[PDB]
Amino acid sequence: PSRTELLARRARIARLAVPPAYQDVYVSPDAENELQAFGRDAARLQYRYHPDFVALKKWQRLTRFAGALPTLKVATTADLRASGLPPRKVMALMTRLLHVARFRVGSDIYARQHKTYGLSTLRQRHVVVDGNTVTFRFKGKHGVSQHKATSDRTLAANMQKLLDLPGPWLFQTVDAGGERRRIHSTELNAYLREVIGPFTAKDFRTWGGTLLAAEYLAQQGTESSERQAKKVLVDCVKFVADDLGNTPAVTRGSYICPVIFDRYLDGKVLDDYEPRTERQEAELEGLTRSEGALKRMLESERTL
DNA sequence: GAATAAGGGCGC
DNA sequence: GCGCCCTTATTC
Ligand SMILES: [Mg+2]
Repeated sequence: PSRTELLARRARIARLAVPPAYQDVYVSPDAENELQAFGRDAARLQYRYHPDFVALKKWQRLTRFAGALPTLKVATTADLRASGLPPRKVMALMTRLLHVARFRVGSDIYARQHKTYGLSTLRQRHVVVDGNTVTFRFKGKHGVSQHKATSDRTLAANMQKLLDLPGPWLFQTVDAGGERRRIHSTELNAYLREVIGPFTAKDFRTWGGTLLAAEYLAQQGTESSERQAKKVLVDCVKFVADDLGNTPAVTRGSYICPVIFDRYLDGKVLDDYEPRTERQEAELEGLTRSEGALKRMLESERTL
């Protein structure tokens, strides 16, 4: 199903000032929800958001983002089930790539001037498929050599279909007359507004950077001395920095939630935050095993 | 909206 | 790798 289908009628509500001409307006029955209202204009979906999501700590924003990911999965799966390569299916594939591989979206005007690439400006020459392994190799932002890879069956099968279309561009849609065009950043960003707004494409990189860091630390394992632990944190930041195509300083400062490092320094990793009851597991549906554990780790900061 | 057809993701 | 069952398109 779609997101608005799932979320599904017209003092707080008054302060939102939802335009009266909007049709089939829905409103949150709750002061906390990041999406406070949604409806349709004469033509398209319009939204009003919680102001704290348009000042929160990283751990707060990410816990809430993890709450939106199961809905994202339902919406993107629905779009992926379509036949051929219609716009929403190609955008769902691109959204999966943002999620699982932590791409920047990019833009045409930026790419044209800088001769560097992001997801929406990738060329066919930037990717290869070997069975279920999709590998990307491209010049990313600031000229950094970027490498990314995925293992998902659906991505691999559909990447092959995209590569069957005439080049040079990778992300194109075909209308089932056969008319062909690119998916540009503006169109993808509108799709994201629908399926995750008020969260944005950047939230995939902060969530994904934090997740990769947490996985790395769990896999490396805890250290007996805090000094030795801090060395592991240095290695972790540099690994995630390479994945994200950023400096270690920017990665530590803006991408990895420090809560993950706090827990590591106290000898706790993702393994320690696995669900302990059947409902605790069920509430993590639509998250990967490691994503679920990350959500629970971030939730421990609220608990204290 | 319902009945119909058939492509195709993802649980198994 | 199979195949249930969710998807869009078509017709009423
Ligand atoms: Mg098949």
